[PDB]
Amino acid sequence: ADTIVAVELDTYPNTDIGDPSYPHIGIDIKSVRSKKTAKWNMQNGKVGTAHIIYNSVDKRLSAVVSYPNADSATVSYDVDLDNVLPEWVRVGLSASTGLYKETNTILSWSFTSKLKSNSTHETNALHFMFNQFSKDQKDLILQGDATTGTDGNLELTRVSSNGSPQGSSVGRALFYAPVHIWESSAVVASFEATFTFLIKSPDSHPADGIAFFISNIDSSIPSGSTGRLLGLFPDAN
Amino acid sequence: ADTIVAVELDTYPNTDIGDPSYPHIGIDIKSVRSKKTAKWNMQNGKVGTAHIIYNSVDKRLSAVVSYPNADSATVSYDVDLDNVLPEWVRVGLSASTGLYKETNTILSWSFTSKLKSNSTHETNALHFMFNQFSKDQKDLILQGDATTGTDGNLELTRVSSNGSPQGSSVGRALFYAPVHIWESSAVVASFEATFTFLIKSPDSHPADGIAFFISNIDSSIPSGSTGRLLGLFPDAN
Amino acid sequence: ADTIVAVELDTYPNTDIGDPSYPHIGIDIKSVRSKKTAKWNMQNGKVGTAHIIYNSVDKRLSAVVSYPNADSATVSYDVDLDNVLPEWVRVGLSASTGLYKETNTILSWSFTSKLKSNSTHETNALHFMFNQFSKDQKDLILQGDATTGTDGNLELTRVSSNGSPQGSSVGRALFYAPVHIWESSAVVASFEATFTFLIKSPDSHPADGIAFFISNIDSSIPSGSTGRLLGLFPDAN
Amino acid sequence: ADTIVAVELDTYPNTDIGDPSYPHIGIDIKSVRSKKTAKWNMQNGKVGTAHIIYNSVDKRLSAVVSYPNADSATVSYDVDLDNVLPEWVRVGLSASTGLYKETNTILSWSFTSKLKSNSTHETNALHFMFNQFSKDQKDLILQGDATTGTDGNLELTRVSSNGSPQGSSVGRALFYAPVHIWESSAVVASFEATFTFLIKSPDSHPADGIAFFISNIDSSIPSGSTGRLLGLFPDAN
Amino acid sequence: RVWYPYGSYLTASGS
Amino acid sequence: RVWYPYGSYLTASGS
Amino acid sequence: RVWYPYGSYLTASGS
Amino acid sequence: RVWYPYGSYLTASGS
Ligand SMILES: [Ca+2]
Ligand SMILES: [Ca+2]
Ligand SMILES: [Ca+2]
Ligand SMILES: [Ca+2]
Ligand SMILES: [Mn+2]
Ligand SMILES: [Mn+2]
Ligand SMILES: [Mn+2]
Ligand SMILES: [Mn+2]
Repeated sequence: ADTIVAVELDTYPNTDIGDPSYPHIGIDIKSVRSKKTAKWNMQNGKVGTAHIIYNSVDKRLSAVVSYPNADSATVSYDVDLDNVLPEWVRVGLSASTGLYKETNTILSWSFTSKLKSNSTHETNALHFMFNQFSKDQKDLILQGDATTGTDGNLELTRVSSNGSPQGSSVGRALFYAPVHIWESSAVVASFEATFTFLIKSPDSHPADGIAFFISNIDSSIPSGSTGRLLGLFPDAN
Repeated sequence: ADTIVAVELDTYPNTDIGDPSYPHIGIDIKSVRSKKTAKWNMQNGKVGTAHIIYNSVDKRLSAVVSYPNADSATVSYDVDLDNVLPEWVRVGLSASTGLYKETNTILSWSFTSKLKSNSTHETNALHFMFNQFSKDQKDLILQGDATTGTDGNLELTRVSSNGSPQGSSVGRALFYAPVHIWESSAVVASFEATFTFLIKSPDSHPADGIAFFISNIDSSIPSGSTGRLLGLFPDAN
Repeated sequence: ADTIVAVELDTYPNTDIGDPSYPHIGIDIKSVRSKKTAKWNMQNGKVGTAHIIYNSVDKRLSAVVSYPNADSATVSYDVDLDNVLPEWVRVGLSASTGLYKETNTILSWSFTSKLKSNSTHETNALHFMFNQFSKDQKDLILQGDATTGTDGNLELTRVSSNGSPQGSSVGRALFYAPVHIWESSAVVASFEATFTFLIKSPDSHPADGIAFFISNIDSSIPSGSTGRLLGLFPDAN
Repeated sequence: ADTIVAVELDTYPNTDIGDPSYPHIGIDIKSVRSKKTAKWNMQNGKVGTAHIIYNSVDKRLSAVVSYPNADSATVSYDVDLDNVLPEWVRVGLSASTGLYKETNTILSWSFTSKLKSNSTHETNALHFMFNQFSKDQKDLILQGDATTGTDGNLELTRVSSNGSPQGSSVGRALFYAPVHIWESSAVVASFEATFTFLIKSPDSHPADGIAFFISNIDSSIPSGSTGRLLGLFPDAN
Repeated sequence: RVWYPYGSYLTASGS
Repeated sequence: RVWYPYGSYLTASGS
Repeated sequence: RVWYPYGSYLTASGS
Repeated sequence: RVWYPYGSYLTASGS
């Protein structure tokens, strides 16, 4: 019932459903089985950065994930989003844990969307930037175990008092206002999103990952979508 | 009741409740009786622009309304929004008619809000820009007689099939997402709003005006707030 | 001696040097012979819009040119700009006339460049927007017959008092400050430019075209680069 | 001589020429003798932030300087920059030492200027942001002892090999492109500047300070403008 | 001719 | 409206 | 301990 | 620094 498009920061090889045999980043279109992946030198305890971009002219969805000084993992896929998503969608972040855990801490999140139509200089745009997260972030929709306020950060999954991640956890955060991601009339439509993350695993054995996603306005966490499902898909088909 | 802060573009002088003896611009704080006003040379028939600014350093709310090539009107008032409004609010546009009418057409609307906490570059921002309004604007909450999609404009009050305005009408449009307007630990907080309007009137005098306002999230049109009340106040106290 | 990268709005088929047999848009890399072209339904007397984008992740240079209500001409080419241009360049607009003429009027110009480096949230950016052009635009470098001020517009080539274009004319306009278009350290580097134009031909027989270009800081018009050379290249090799 | 408008972060009290008896923040208009000042709790050793704003509606120049988690200082002065500065200017940062020294390190600097003429949405804008300074910053004009590239910061005054500041030093950095600060037919004109600094001093008292300034394009360091003159004024009149 | 009604003021131009 | 030459073909709009 | 010299004022925190 | 498992190989940096 849900239409999902996401860039996953898969910290875990569930080689039994497609995952390559190492940490990777990939692009998912309505399925947990990525259309294209790319080896990723995930780094535990270190703040990283994810950058996602897309424009209607080239119709290519690209993502870059890097750590200061290390190299960058990049992945791109050609997809016309006009035939995959509804005109109005909601954007957000999701993460999960299962048998194994890690912290899925978000330190900042930015997003910008733009649409130009049948009128010279006529553009509609939406932009928001989060560097701090209040305990009561009324412009965010927290689902599952997601929470905010702790050190001004956004914790997507359970972590406890002493800061140790919990297993079998799932959470999401979506921007309150719906977004106009495309339109027939649109001459040029594009969007770019950025977020800094901190994936830490005390036991030192990460799982399951974080993801940036776009979906229909009424999306919610699917049953048993913890673990390998990243709180996005109901099954692994 | 609701908590309103508004900058009104009053087209009719109701001297029976405070209005100066001419069309005017004004700053309202929880009352239809402006705390400060300025004369305004309204121009039935043509497109005008309204710019509204506020920053926490000077704690001064100022507005400018002008018509291309004509003179502009300015109004300013010192106010510490911190202890007038709740930290989370909603912003929108309101308009109304009564005995006399006028069209209250919004051709474009943009808003920018920024909050930097005492942690530095920790800036939170929100920005939206509307240059085209679709028949189904899911990021807007329409109240009263408000409608969108016609000619790509936003008509706040009732308009006939041919475009003739109607009497005793009220309608508003609030941006969907809640806005963090001020924070306890904020070094600097500021916002600026802009919108272009088109007020055309067939009869003697046009009425009653348009207003940019900020309110408590769940605010709604008070009963009988048509006419002199600009769809913002229940009474004239 | 000059390194040029440009998107040309070729209103003229010089089929003797590569031009397809109709108006087109194309991408030039150090040569007037476009690497890739695309049929363009140029429209005389009508304001059009050109949108150019590029990012270091995909390394694809794309352009869209359209007129309100008409369709869009699009063209893309895969090129790594790190191996074609120096680290610091200057961006601008150029146009020319020859045996045949047209007016090459620019009504607005915008540009945005961004560079993120080996530091979380560390980005350098430059942005400028021109909607009006003063008679004395000190932040622009006018070369050849270029001039500003007439109706707040920027006339790239000669036009006379009665607004009729002249033949054998050439002009350019470059932003005063140098631009940092790339860097090794850069994680994500991108830029996007937009400009509205009005190409009018009284005799009704357009030539020669307008172009958006990037070049070394010390670039100037080459000898006899009027006409088919668009004021960019010294020869047609 | 030059025409200066500056917001100084004065670290040493030269009561022999106007300075209050403590480190202070101030607004200077064509004179080193501030028109208005405010007490400032300078914190040798740590990174601070300075925000400067001005708009043509209120015609009030205001500044805020703070340290994360400490109290902030505010200073404001009503001034109509229109008849103080020429319509085209250059913006930059200045700093100096003398008998006493201190480091005058700039870690980041951003500037935004907007001008909308009475034609409406005819907004001209300029924006630049520096978070990293390369050894060869071609978009900056360095005067005096100013240098860039060290640790990616901009050091305005002389600094030894180990990082020890030196006495009797001056240096400035102006953005390369001229800036249109005000226009005759401008409905609204505004600008905001921000920069983070690091003032460390080995000896007794640090001196002499840093200042954000606007001047005539071809401005240069006056002779002997070291020490109490912050590299901005030839004398103390 | 079309109009700006019971207008107010001084020196201005947008017919 | 001096329509014009140097503009391609296919889908259009006018009068 | 490191320092903020001949400092000035009141209630503040950035050590 | 609990280094960590689930992170690929090739070029790195640390101590
Ligand atoms: Ca997995
Ligand atoms: Ca009234
Ligand atoms: Ca040609
Ligand atoms: Ca001093
Ligand atoms: Mn996977
Ligand atoms: Mn009133
Ligand atoms: Mn060609
Ligand atoms: Mn002083």
